[PDB]
Amino acid sequence: PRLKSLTSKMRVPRYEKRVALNLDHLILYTPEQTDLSNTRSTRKQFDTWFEG
Amino acid sequence: IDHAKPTFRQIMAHFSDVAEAYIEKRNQDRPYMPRYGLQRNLTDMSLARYAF
RNA sequence: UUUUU
RNA sequence: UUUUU
Repeated sequence: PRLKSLTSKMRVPRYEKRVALNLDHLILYTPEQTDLSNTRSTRKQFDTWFEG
Repeated sequence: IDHAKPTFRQIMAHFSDVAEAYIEKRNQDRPYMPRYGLQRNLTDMSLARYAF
């Protein structure tokens, strides 16, 4: 006996009724936390400084 | 200029969002600010959006 | 979010 | 409504 975390009967928004929006294939998405923030800048900027 | 019945602003009031997205892009690359605030001393680099 | 000499 | 170089 085993199972998964995410579910489908959960209370979730619905454009229309049958649709479930937060598609439950997102099991694999956990990049670095700080890497996503705004407090750190972007890779492009980091490049253009390094080139200028 | 001599060939519009109301003024020049009253015709160019259309072209709003095009240059808006323009400055969004080319500011996202680099720290652009326009002229009109630099004479009037804006402070925030973010608020280039409406220094028209 | 900025503002720490 | 106009008047912002």
